[PDB]
Amino acid sequence: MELTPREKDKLLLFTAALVAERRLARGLKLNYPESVALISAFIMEGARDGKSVASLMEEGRHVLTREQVMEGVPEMIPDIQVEATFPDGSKLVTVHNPII
Amino acid sequence: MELTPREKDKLLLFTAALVAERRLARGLKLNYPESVALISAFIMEGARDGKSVASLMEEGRHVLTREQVMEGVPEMIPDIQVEATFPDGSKLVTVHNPII
Amino acid sequence: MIPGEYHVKPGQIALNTGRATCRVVVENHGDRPIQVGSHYHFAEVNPALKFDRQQAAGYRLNIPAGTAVRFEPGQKREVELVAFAGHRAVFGFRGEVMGPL
Amino acid sequence: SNISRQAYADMFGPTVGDKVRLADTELWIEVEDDLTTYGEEVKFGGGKVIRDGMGQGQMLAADCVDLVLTNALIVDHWGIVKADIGVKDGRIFAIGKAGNPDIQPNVTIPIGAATEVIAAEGKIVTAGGIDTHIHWICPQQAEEALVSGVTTMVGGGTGPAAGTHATTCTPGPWYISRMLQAADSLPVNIGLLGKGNVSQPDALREQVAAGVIGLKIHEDWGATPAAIDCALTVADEMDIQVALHSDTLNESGFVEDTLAAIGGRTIHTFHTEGAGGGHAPDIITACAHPNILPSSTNPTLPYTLNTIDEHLDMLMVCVAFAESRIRRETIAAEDVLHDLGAFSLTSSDSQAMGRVGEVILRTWQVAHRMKVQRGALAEETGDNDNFRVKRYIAKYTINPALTHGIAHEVGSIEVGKLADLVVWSPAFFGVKPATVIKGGMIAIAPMGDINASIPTPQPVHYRPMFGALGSARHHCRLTFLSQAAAANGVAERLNLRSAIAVVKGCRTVQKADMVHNSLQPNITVDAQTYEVRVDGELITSEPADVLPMAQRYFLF
Amino acid sequence: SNISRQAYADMFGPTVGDKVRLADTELWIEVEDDLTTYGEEVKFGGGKVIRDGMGQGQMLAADCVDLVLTNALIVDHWGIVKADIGVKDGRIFAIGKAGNPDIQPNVTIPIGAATEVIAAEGKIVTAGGIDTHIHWICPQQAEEALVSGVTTMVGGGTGPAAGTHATTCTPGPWYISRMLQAADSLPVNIGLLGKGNVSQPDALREQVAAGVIGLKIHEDWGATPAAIDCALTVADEMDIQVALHSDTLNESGFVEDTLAAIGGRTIHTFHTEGAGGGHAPDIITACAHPNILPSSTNPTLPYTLNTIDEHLDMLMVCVAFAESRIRRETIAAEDVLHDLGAFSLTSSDSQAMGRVGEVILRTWQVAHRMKVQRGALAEETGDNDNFRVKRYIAKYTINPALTHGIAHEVGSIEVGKLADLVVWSPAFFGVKPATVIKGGMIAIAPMGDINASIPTPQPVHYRPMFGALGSARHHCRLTFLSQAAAANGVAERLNLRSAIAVVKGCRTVQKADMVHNSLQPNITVDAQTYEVRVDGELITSEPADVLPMAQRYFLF
Amino acid sequence: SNISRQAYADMFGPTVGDKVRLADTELWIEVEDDLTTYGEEVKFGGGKVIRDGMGQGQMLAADCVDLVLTNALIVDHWGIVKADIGVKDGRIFAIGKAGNPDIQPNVTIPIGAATEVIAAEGKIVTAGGIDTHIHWICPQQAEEALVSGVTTMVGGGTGPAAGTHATTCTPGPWYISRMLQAADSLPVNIGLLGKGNVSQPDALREQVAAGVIGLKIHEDWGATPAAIDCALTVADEMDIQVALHSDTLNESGFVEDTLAAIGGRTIHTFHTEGAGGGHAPDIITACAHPNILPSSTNPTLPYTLNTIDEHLDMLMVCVAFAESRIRRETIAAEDVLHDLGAFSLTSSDSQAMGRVGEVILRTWQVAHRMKVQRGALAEETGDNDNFRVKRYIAKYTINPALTHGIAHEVGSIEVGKLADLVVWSPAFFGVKPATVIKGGMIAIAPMGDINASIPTPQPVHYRPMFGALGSARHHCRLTFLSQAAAANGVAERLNLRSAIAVVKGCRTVQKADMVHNSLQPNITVDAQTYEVRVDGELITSEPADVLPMAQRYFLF
Ligand code: NI
Ligand code: NI
Ligand code: NI
Ligand code: NI
Ligand code: NI
Ligand code: NI
Repeated sequence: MELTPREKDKLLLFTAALVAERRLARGLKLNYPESVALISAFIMEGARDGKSVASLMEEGRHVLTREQVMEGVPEMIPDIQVEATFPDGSKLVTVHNPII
Repeated sequence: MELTPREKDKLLLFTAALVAERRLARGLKLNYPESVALISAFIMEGARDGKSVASLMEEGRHVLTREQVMEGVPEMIPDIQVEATFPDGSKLVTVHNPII
Repeated sequence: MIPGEYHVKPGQIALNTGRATCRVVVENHGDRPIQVGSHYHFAEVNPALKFDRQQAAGYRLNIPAGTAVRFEPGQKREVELVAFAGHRAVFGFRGEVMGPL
Repeated sequence: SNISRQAYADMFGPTVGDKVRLADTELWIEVEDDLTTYGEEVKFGGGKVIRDGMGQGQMLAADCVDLVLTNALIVDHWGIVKADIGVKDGRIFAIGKAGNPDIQPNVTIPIGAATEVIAAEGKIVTAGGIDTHIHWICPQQAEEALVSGVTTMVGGGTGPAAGTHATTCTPGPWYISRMLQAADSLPVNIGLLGKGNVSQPDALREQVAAGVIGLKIHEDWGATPAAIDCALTVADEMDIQVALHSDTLNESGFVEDTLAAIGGRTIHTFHTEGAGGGHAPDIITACAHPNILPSSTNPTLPYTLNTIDEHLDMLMVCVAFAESRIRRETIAAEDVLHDLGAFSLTSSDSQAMGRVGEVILRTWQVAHRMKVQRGALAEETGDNDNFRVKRYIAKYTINPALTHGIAHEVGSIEVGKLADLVVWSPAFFGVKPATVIKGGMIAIAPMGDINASIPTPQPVHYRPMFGALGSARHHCRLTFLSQAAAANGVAERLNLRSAIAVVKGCRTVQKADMVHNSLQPNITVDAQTYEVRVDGELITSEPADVLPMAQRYFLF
Repeated sequence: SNISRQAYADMFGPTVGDKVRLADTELWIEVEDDLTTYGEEVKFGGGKVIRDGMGQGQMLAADCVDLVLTNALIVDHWGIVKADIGVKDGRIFAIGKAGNPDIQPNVTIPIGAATEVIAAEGKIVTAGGIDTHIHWICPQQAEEALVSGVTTMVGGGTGPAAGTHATTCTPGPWYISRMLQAADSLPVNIGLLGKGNVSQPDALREQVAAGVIGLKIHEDWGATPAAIDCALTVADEMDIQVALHSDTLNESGFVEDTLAAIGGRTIHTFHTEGAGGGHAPDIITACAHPNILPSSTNPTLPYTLNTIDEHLDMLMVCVAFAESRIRRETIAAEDVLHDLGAFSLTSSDSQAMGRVGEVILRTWQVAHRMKVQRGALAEETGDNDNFRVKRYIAKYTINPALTHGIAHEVGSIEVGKLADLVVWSPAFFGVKPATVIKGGMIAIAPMGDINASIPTPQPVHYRPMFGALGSARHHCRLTFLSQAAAANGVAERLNLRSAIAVVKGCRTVQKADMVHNSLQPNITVDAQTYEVRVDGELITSEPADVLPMAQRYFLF
Repeated sequence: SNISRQAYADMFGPTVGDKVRLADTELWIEVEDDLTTYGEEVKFGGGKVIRDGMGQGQMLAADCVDLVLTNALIVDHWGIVKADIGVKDGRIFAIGKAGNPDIQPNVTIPIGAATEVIAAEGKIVTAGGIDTHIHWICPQQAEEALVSGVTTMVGGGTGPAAGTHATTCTPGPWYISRMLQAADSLPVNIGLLGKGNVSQPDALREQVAAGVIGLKIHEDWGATPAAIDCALTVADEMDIQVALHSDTLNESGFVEDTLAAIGGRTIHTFHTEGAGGGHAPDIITACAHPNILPSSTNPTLPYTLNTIDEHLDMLMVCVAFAESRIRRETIAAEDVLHDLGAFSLTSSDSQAMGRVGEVILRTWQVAHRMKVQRGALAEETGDNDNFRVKRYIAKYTINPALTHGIAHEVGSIEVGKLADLVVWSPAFFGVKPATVIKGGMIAIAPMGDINASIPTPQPVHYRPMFGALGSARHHCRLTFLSQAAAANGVAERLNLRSAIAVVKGCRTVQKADMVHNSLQPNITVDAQTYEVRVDGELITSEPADVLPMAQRYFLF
């Protein structure tokens, strides 16, 4: 696979997101690292799918609502940023005020 | 669990394979590292199951077809190799020209 | 599109051009296979191979660099040899020359 | 004896006339020459050529190379040629024909008991990359760049502090000293940039005497005419380079006033197109000047569909300002000025609006997008892209070396230079190399299961090798110092452990010296439309949909 | 020119009178003072203040600081104040007003070409923590504590061996020597504790002369009156500290007999409440004494619903005995004696009934649980928790420093001490810091994608920085030795590479010297009920249901 | 006072007569002797024996050990005995009875203030393994082998280059030098093998003088009569060993001609069965000779159901050739010649047709498969497998040590040798050790959650300890040099930091000296059937279905 350090690092982010995805499925309100992992892994899969930077900036705001996360969480995450390989190379997506 | 370096390393290969397994489920054509991870993790589970080296050499050629992977991918993977603990110790399986 | 593919120019390549050559009949009189590499000092191969050693003196096999010729037990072939070049000094092998020629 | 050309290519790698596609791009290289004698190539293995009395001779160590890379297809600014490469005392010994002179003809790289072998047949070998726009935000950037094929890192910083996050500056003798000591731990050659912004030349001479090989003038520290003038006076005095990030705000003057302050003195303009920083909207016009060595940083290489959305937000994250800075018109033209030889270096702008492991892949993405849009360069001679390939490889190898006065040690595969080499399988050319050699030892390479019977079973990922460990790493990397620091014995005073190199020729280099990238166009930027023109012709291009060297290779 | 107070807080961080909630606790700090001149704050960036001729001056390096942390809100035992912090030669230069004296008024921290900047506006800055109860079970505890904001680690051990698993002891000159050499590899300041249990003083003087800065008396090696007496005689002789884990079994006498053996000599009683070890059930009464510096270890901080189940089993895993040792009554009182200043230090008991990355977070959990149960301290002056905050921060900073005779080098943000500082975003105060600085260099910090365009994209996790690498790490950490070892040249004999500090004042320190934690209560423990009383009043508290600094922050 | 034998075993580990199953194998060891005085065993803990005035005495450091491993059940070539082990100055001090002579009888390992303790009761303790067939393909193989219980690594290579991928050779003085410097970073003792294939002895003397402790003759470099003769002449001259991978191709002669070229001189034949390389199909016959020290590499240990499919493909991946090389007949016989003492060492062939972390587990798998097929060895005395266990442990400990002239420093648990010891829980014997000690310090061990209250909560995985860090690691490992390199001051010239050991006795050792493995059978291989016979009797065995030390232990 000839994985570079940056690929192995995203492997960690993906796994942290699996933890959150299973907890949300059980009906828990997510905490800070959980919420950041879930949304950011989601944005990595949208780049893999060939979605645009512009689209993912908006879709990323619909992954978690104020109701699915603990108190204070929305205020601890003013944005979430993650880069992924889009069909046109690595791009930065910043999802602004993601949780409402 | 007293995990040795070699066990923790296969943990990485397994996880890289989860990424590919979820993307293939969404209907994407897999890329190079994805295809290598998916097939190799598959061979590790067949050893765990007690299948033979000989059998896994052939079953490994039926995991991905030319249609489920991007252009050039089959040509980038002439073989995939991975070792696992079979009931009779660690063995090397080479899956030759896996994707057709 | 195949990533990193070659576009090889059609044709053939002539090897060891301009060099002296000879042919010698060789027979493996041993009972175990013997395989000889392209640059080995032919005159000093395994004693079980029977041929005119005097002829092969200062020669190697005239084949693609890196490749070898195999002799099963009892097998008999005519091989083509090409003379060594450079200083034409032979050291090693069976320790039979160990100097110039 | 004959062998068909296909069998021959299969056995020894391609020869004269054969072509090779670079990765999944539309770029094709054609072998220009082959330094072998057909029949006499050396290959290592069971029954092969490199064996005692055969391709391997009787010589003592002094009379043979330490390492031979067999049947490499070299891609460098000087040619695309098939050859054996001999490395001796950590340096490039010869490019030629390896073997034993006792029995082989034309041997120029002698192989003996003391010679290790790396089999390069079927691979492409390049010099290591040289990235001159590093922000020392974290030490992790070292392995990241090294894995990408970048062997030399020049920049400044002290770690994740606001000054470094913004600028390539290691401020002051104490941080410079700490950073030189920290460099010994990293497996890449390193040179430091001090903070150039001050109007008292003594505070700069002190940083230079401390060890910096250049000075960064950055607008966040005030890129004023006076600061720029002071740093240039010191640079001329101490033979060190000045890298410039200009006054985007046009606070102290317009790009012509900064130009009047440089006064025809040598300077390296970072991110010359201007999205990474500089006089809005016309910093790009700096590439017209003979004393300017212009580089681009990488997030705008090449221009793509997501480029603007991404950058506009990126800039906002780090309104009339944002808009005067990020412009499609200058972004669209930069790919072409690279194509034309008007921009000379590519570099990262590491974790400060640039990607540390993407300098080489993006440089190639741009060559592909230009071939696709513009066709063959006027310089091209046959049915291949050899000239364009030499023009772009020069941008991340020899040109950054010359710009920073280290081309005497690194930058290309030439006799006498440090043996920093990168071995690539053509399918992964420019994205994932097969082997990264630092000063003659392999420093990082893809490596399979450590417990496996062979080094190839999965998982295969980049792992540091022997040239990246302790005192062998120190023997195989260089720390670059100024002539003043070297003369004052900074190396001995800080007990630096690595080999030391000294920069020189930082003031003498000019645009005419950038290999295959010496164009000085009569370039303008329209104040109102921001269109870029050279002699009245609009310089522009179209954003890529999809790029090669992207989704087929990367797990994320 | 005016600016509203909210805009001002948004721009430069909070000022006099403004309040800040510590993490998700009920604790609120109020800015007591601000050392700036309104209009003259320094901020770094594009068009900002810290630029040549402006907030940055013309001075040579000697005349300016190496580093400035701008607009920090300092929380330390001496005050909660807004100020710029200047660091020079790896040490705290000044707490005051940074800038250029050529154009700015009241400048006490001069900024020049040689100055790097860390932007502290909106952050809280503290001294690095000092954990004095480390078991050297594994070297991994170093980064773990450092990430938590702990910069100094004092303890003993040789790795995962039975002696170290049980006690903080590095037995003998050879292991002490190996451990001093191993310390050079770790990015935290370290001092070693030798095995204090022996009745022949020469075997202790040898360990002291070897390099230990203290001696651990632990009941697993026999915490008898004679052993304790011998170690105290040596400690008095060599100015090194004695840390005590007493005879829980009451084998050699009761807590009064151990008390008679110490004979009014200075000693640090580890886990003074007694669940971590000590005379059952009354070791807690040691905090009444003037010569006792009492600490708690962390698993009983604060008292919670799972505490007893967890500890009873924990103790069984490592019956009348278990029950005499783990007691709700002494566990419930310890939170309050911390609240009252009767217990002076918090510490871990690393991987030996304590958690190495939880000393700071638990100390704060206890302050929160006490505010919640008890209200404001008698010492409080305004509508904030400033006094309680200074009382508890002193427990993991200055008090452990004073106890171990290293307060001259570390322990607080004061001029002349080592620049070990921790930068926190208030939302993550006490749990996950923004930046950990060791001797003036950042040694560890959260870091996003190494290949990203900025340092912030995901995954963000703690990665070692330049102050944690090789010889820069050695320059930025201290190895503490005894006066005897320093005088005998142990540093030179073992070729230790780090900067060396010498402990002193380990016998002179007493309970009256523990900052804001000098209470000597007339404390009793009932033999039958184990109730704790001070002057007849029952000291008790309720177990927490839920704590702040817990599930909102941690992935597992 | 009496205690039942079961309670006694539970408290102190098993004693004379008690038996222990090795892991999940069918192998059982019986305690042969116990060096204690019943009632006087030493145990460390709360209220235990090792406390001041009790099991711990008043002695100064010089008069006590640095470390005691209490109640260990030693398994070594010389016996399976219960004893305390004292380690002093990084070396084995005594095997006997630990304690305080002031109150205890028969004390031979004195314990004082300067003594650390590792509790070995219920564990088995062995010497560290010695793997002599390492290919230095990557530095990661070091920790991998160390975790497996291998403390000494001998081999050659320069990293992932074609020469090293194929052969255990570090060619030439410059690579030898770089590899000696790199060795300082690794926590295992290391000796290097140079390239032995050349017919000019001076090119070999140079490699020897550079630091190699042996020379590898490998057919990929031409394993001709002349090359072999030259290396043996040098080896005899410089007291260094020759390791042989013979001419599989039978190019220069048959196995008898190679045998005539060695001419009765001492040599170590690697992978003697021949699937890993050698004269097809009869290299195996080398074990008949008195001057041959024969080892096997590991992928054919033991013979199993997947063995042939796997190897045939493995060999094809790295037709009449493949088939002449991989043979069931010689593969089936090798297990038995190990059983018989005719093959003397086991080794890996690291990432070059062998598994670096499997030398010990496979050696035990073979002992189990032989007990299962063949029953008790003729040498067995009671109802246990003690003789077979001593015969096989000798294969990866003392025999490789003697073969390489380092048995004076390592190879067994004997007084005066380096304290390289491995502590095993019997259930995980041979697969996952509890503690790996390098020269007296623990260098790697399983370690649970670094932040936990104890070292046991999950995840538990192998982590490097204090004996694996910087200068403590250098103090605790040896770099082995030739007598010539040591005399020429190679250590000082390369500034090597580790302790240095010198090899000697590499020519004097012979087959009669391989402990419990000295058989010289009249062995033949049929040219046509490849059947192996000793005195006309067919030597063969059946492939295992399933092995112990496999799926019950490993996650993948
Ligand atoms: Ni810039
Ligand atoms: Ni920059
Ligand atoms: Ni304790
Ligand atoms: Ni403790
Ligand atoms: Ni071999
Ligand atoms: Ni080998």
